Amino acid sequence: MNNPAIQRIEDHIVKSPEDKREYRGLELANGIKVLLISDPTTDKSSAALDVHIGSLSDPPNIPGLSHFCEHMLFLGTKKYPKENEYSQFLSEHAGSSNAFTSGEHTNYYFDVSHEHLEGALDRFAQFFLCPLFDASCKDREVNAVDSEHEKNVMNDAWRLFQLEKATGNPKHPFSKFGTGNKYTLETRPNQEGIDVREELLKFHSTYYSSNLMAICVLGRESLDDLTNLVVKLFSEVENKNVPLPEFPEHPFQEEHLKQLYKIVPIKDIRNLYVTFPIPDLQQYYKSNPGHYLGHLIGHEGPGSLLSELKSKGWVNTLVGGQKEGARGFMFFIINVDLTEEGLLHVEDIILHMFQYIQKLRAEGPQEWVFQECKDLNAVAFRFKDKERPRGYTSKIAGKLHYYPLNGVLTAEYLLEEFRPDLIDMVLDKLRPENVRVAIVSKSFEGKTDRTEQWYGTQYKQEAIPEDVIQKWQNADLNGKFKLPTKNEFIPTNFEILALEKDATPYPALIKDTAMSKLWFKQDDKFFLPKACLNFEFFSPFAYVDPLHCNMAYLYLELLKDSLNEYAYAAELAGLSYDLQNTIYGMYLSVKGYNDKQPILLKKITEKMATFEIDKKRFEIIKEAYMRSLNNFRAEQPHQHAMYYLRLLMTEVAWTKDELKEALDDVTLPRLKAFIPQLLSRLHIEALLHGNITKQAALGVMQMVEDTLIEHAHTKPLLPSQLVRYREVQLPDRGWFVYQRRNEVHNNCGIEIYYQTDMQSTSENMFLELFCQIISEPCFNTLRTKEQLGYIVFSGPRRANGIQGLRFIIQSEKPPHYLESRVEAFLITMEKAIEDMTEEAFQKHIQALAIRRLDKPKKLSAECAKYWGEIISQQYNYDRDNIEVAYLKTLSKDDIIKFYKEMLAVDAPRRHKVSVHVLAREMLSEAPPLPQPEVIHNMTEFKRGLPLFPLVKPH
Amino acid sequence: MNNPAIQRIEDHIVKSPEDKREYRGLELANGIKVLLISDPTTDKSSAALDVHIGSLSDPPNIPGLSHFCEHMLFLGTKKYPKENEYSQFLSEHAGSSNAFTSGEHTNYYFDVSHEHLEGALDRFAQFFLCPLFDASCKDREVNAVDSEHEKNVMNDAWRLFQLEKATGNPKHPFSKFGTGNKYTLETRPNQEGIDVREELLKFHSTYYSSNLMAICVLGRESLDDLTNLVVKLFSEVENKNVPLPEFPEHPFQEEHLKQLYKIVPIKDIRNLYVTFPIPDLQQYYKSNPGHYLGHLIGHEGPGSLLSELKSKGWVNTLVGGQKEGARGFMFFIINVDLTEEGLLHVEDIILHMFQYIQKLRAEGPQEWVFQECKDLNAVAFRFKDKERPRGYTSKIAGKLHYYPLNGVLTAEYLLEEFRPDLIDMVLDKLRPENVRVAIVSKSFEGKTDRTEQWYGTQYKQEAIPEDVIQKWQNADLNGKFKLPTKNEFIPTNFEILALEKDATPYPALIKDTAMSKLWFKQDDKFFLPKACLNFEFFSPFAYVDPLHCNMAYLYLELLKDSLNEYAYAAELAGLSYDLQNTIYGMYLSVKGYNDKQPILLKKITEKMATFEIDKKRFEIIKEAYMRSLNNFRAEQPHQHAMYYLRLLMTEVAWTKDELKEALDDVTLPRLKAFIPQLLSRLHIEALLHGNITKQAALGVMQMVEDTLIEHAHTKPLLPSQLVRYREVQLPDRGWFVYQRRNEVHNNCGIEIYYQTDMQSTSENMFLELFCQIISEPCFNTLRTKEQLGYIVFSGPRRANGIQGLRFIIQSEKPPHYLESRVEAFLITMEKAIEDMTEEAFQKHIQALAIRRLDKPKKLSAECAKYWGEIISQQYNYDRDNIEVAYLKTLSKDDIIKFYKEMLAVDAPRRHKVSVHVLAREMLSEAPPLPQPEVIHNMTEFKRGLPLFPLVKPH
Ligand SMILES: [Zn+2]
Ligand SMILES: [Zn+2]
Repeated sequence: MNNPAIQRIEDHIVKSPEDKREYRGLELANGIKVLLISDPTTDKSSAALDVHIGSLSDPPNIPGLSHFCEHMLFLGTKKYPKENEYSQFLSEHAGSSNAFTSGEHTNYYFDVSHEHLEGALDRFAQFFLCPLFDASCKDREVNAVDSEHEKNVMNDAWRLFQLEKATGNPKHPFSKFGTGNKYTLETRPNQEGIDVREELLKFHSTYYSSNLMAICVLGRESLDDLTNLVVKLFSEVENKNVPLPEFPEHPFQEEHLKQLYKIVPIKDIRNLYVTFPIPDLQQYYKSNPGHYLGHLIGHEGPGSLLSELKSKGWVNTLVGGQKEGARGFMFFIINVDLTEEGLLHVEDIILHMFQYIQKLRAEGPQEWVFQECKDLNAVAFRFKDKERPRGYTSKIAGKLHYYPLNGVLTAEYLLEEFRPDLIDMVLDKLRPENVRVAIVSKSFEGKTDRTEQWYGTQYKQEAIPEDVIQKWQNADLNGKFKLPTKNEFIPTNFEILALEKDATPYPALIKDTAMSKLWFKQDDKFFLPKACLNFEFFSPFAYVDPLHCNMAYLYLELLKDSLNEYAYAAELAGLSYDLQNTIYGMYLSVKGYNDKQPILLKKITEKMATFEIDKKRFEIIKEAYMRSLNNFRAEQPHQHAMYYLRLLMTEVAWTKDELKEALDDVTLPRLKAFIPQLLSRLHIEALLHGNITKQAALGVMQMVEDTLIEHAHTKPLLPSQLVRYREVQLPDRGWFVYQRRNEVHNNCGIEIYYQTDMQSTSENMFLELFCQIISEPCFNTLRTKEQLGYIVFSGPRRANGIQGLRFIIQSEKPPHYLESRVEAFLITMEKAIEDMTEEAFQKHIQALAIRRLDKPKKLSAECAKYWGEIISQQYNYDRDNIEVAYLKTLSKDDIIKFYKEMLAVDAPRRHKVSVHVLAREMLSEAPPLPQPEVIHNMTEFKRGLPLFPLVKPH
Repeated sequence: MNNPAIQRIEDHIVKSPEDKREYRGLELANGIKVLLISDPTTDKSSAALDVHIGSLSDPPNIPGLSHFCEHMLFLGTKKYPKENEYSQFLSEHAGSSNAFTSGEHTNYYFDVSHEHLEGALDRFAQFFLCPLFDASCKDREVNAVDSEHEKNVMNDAWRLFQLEKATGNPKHPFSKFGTGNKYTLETRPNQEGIDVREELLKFHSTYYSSNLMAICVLGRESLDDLTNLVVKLFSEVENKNVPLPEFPEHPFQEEHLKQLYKIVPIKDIRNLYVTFPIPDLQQYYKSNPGHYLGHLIGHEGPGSLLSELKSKGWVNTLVGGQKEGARGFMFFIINVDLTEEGLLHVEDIILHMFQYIQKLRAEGPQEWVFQECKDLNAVAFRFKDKERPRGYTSKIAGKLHYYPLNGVLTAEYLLEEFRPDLIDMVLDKLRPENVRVAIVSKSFEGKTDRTEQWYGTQYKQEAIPEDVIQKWQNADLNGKFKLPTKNEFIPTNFEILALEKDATPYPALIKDTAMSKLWFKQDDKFFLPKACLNFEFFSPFAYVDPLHCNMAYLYLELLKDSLNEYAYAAELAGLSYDLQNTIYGMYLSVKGYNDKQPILLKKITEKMATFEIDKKRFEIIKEAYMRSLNNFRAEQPHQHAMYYLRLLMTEVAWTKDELKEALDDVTLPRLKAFIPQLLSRLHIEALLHGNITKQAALGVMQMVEDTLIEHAHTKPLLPSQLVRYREVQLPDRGWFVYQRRNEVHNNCGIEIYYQTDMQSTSENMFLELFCQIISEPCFNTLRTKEQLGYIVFSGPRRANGIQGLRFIIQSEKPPHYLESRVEAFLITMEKAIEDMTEEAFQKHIQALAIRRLDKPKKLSAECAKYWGEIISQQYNYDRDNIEVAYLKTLSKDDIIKFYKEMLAVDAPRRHKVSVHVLAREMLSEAPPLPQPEVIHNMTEFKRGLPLFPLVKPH
């Protein structure tokens, strides 16, 4: 009795009783699986389509095809032949899109204003119906892909990824190179007279079949309205009845096992990777055997494998569990980072792993463990935070390929039967004879003889000697390991407290003392049993010089290192914390189920106040911290650019260079002395937000205060005697340039900042609307058309109460060239703005309005919004509505005069600074530009300029 | 064979062989005594005339007449009838004048450009020849005198001064009131039909006789040229042959002795004053009996009376010795300040004094002591710093009344015969039966029954009970007192080191390390055996908050308290030091004979590095420091004004209020911990200047460095990681006002500041030339004519590399009235500047030029000049010549446009701040003024304004 285009309708989708969204699953006649989500409150609608095809289906001779195909779909269809019709449509309607390609999936997703779902969905639909694959774009777009590959080339994590593939069965599609590059997608095909367009076409035509598609749509419309919409657009996707690709034979056969790999890293990291090929456990998902094992082997704290490796001083962290491979095969991994001692005892570390493993084989599957994970996952599912539409649809679209419509939401959370046999079955794979081992360290440099061809990774490959293997097999039973004890952080009280009669819409100051200032709001819209607790501890000793900065950091690092064990239970139990040093002191934040927060917070605080440093932990953390600093040189050029601009523009800021040099002066006794000093006088400013009453909030603050007082004899620090850092004020018509060399990458990174003014309602919206207007043309001009690089970013930069327009680019091309093109782009944006209809202009205002008014869907997000106002000392909780009202009054002329005053090459109030990070080895008309003054010493540079006021609060 | 106008010529004046000035003494026929000083290098010439008449010669019914007469002489003579002819002449020729009246002297003095000595001396001469005593001025000027008295009314030191007089013989002229006021000089005389003008005339005519005059003149001209000059102008002063006043009978007879006075102070001070009437010892000056006694009784450190009173915790400081009375009588005094314990043990303190005294009577005069003082004074005289002309002439003119022409310079330094009998004679006066005692404390408030009539001082007068007196008489011998041991700081090496081949004209950076930066110059022009050693120790812990500021202060106070004893010998031996906390850390400076500097510096440094705090000293210093803070409220309104403007204009600055509140949190353990922290990391910047070689300079720096390293394990602090404080940048056309109440005085104090710009050669000279131009009209308009108060000051204000025009006034009238008159004055200065000849304008430029180019005459002064450049981090050692060259290029138009740009009521770049300090109880056309924004919170005020850059160094 259905619409003839619908094979089946699932009207009972299992969801959480907490979830007010309405859900209907469909199975279209053409095979498409569909989850429709009706949310009448949502400000943004969203859709995602997942093609169950990916890079593993690339033709042998055109590796990267499935990825290039992804890129191309954005760039024109027969119905919508404009190359950025899609992206320009989304931009002008508060929307955004993205997509990715893995081995078996290509997932495309967008969100958009709820009033324009049909229009966006319609343009989106055409990708799977009538792409153009325009030869004009094909040549240009290949660059973005190549640039995207070059982005990753020097990234350790992408290097390892690809190298594990090149070390398997060469025959197996697992071995193929996914990303592609100019060579694979252009050069090699041309040498050999192969038309990659005929190929994109043939690919799209053989694999882009309705029977391998899954869709998820979230809108305001009724499930019924949505159903007709989806059928209307998608029911006519051709079903090619292509068989779902399958990979039964494991890419790692015997001649690939019992192998050792010595790898040269880009960063100076010490890492041990231990891998076991396992069968695909996807089918056994309602008992989840690999995670049961992942949970135990990767467990942290008391008795765990990690505690031990930590105590011996070999390893700092550990990750264990199941790793996805592809339909037919998976991996089970144990990865750890190595201390200097660790690197010399790899063979024993591996022995200790097998001992832990042995204990499990002897002990057997534990009913209670599985039952505890089960109980946790269930609470997690029921009280799961409301998701952002874009991430939610994209995720669901992916999940539809693996689970019944009615189980698509609960799958991967809700376990059912315990299956001891399945656990045992996997456990049997975990053996020396089945192991691959990879050591990553610069202590291998110069002494490898192999180059992976896509990344150029340097490595040695050798067989683990039998005497070793056998030692591992003969791994006995270490009485030092032992099973996790019961989780006592498991929440039990989920009662949502009645809203108090006094409850406020925004956080209210309910305590204003010398020692503590306390902002509190009781949750009035999400109603989950969660709280967010944030504390900023202010002390001048935290940032007085590079040495105290180094000392505050190491103090927290060591505190966290000391708490891990105990806190790991809480983390499993959905109760998490973060602790970090700031330029004002320390930042402590607790989030999760409110129930047992007092227990963790009390322990955290008592801990800081009574901290006794272990000498060995100290020396290890400090070594790591040292490497961490040096390691910054291996970071992306664009991240260097953003880093130095930050340091440049703030009154006081210690560089990684200053910190490294002052680090040697840090010693255990000096640090020991430092702690009490740091703790002796403090001011605290807090936001306690969620399922809590005023009464409870104050009780929490008091525990924290009184704890510090009794254990570190803390006394108040008057807020008025706390210095706050100002932003550097650039001169009218000034242009400064700061130049550094990136010693790792062959791309340069540039950040161009045009300082405007102190933040205020008017200035903010001039800036943000101008940004909104150029946001997508920036992408379309500098990346799509000019193809200057994969990383091309424009937008608002805010700090220390000041703001301005920033551009960020990572490019093969040099900084002075980027500059000109950016300036060439600005001229263009001006004219485009003059020649803009009042209608296109109103769209943009409406676009930015929806983006700003789009409310947080969860507590932690709303909490972070509030925390931003507190941290900045602006306390502007109604900022969104006030700022959007002003925004709607702006006209084209407002924006023109703004640009001419602050942004034009010849603007009287142009305040430009550029940060050029040079690659290791270093069209529309661009204007003539002044000669920049070049900064050689950041300190001198700041001394010779004025500083801004601090923003007034509300 | 002399000029007939000269009775005698002394051509052998005893001077120091070091002194290149030429000296001739004359005795004019008319009785005038004269010292002529030829100095061909001097940039400024100078004269002083001392009339051996003062307030003790005031007529009974017009007290203050001799003082009013002084004032009036400045205001017109028959030859030069213009009321400010004199002062305007000096101003326009780089000169200045002042005068004072004591009991027996009226001393008038001026300096002026060396090229205009005759013209100035000529106008000056007329004061003693043909004053006008103009009725128009007489009425106006009385105000200045009254205002001058009101300035002093609330000053404890002037209150006590006058009260000791009102407590003597009422018959004796000593009892008269010196300053005068509107009442004595106008009101009472009018009630009783007495013409004070007939009186000024009669006074001048009976007492202003050549036979009571002494003159001293210092010029470039030859002694012969000077002789003719002096005779020309002064030989015709009428000799009235008036007998020199004499006061043989002591103003304190028996019925005035054995008295006790309980006095109520304005400040909260605890002071004990012990006084003995002695005979006049003026005649015994070449053995100096009262100073021999003054030296011993006032001695500090080992064995001394003070050490003991200190150890018992009663007294913090002590002053003892002879005090001038007037021809015929003197006093011998012992004054101490009291701790809280001290105030309850006054009677025992006094007993301990008499015990020390007893020891002296038993021990008898000590030949070696007198001989040691003798040797010291002789070195002091020989190596005396070259004096500034104005202070030198004024002093000499006074000295001529007491000593042979040929002994006028050496007198009071060079002793001759030891006279044991004279010592004994004075010592006999020092007895309980001859003592007056005065306790000054707020613990007397409300319970006195006497009012001194001139100051209104509140006090009780009672007779020391005989049982007490007798106890003092029965004072035995305390074995705890003991005679000063030999002074080992007595210098012995006076060799002046040859100037090195490399010697530089300005200090040169001869060391530039992480830990120490060292500026050094070898003296190339004074050639005395002296050095100046200045160290600024930089540490952030010194000013991080009010508590650390309080802690750095108390640390130094206690260090100095602990060193006194040991260092007092060095001080006697012309080797002095200063130690004080600064906003950047600590400041240490040593000056004097270079010989034994290393000994003192070594001891000072070792001391800081190894300081062990005594608990009792701590509690006492801290009490004092507490009182010190509160006591600030009793300071002059104009000093409050200058104080709050300073705090207002600097980025960071703790108020006396913040410091008092944070003081309670200071404790011995907290302070003990603070010291090592403070000393652990340091940067040092030093100027070592004088009779020292490069080699020696570096050796001194190294001792200081290595001392700290070995005793407080100091490590370097990178100069680049040291934050420096910026000045607040006021907005264009802004006007802020900060208002406070002075709770003691009945005058208000105002400081008006017009911020101009960052310092630079051009800006500096615009400012200083404008100041030079208005300097004297300011005085003549606001004080002389408008009579707004005694304190009326205009000039340049410099700080944190910024500058501006400041006006300071203390007035009966309210702040808003002062403001208008000041603004009324500015309009006037503008027109006056437009209507100014190029000739009057060039004079002003030439005036300011001479003032700026006038070189230091001694080492410590040149050293302070250099230190200013270092402390400010401008290092502009040639500043004077460079700035004067620019100054000579300026024109009237330059100054006009400057005024219109920065200073006019409607100037676009007017940056005005005012500080109004309200009295306890609160014509040319003034412009309309804006409504000021009023500052209620200095902190908020600074946060909302930008900050200036720091000046670039050279
Ligand atoms: Zn891509
Ligand atoms: Zn006077």
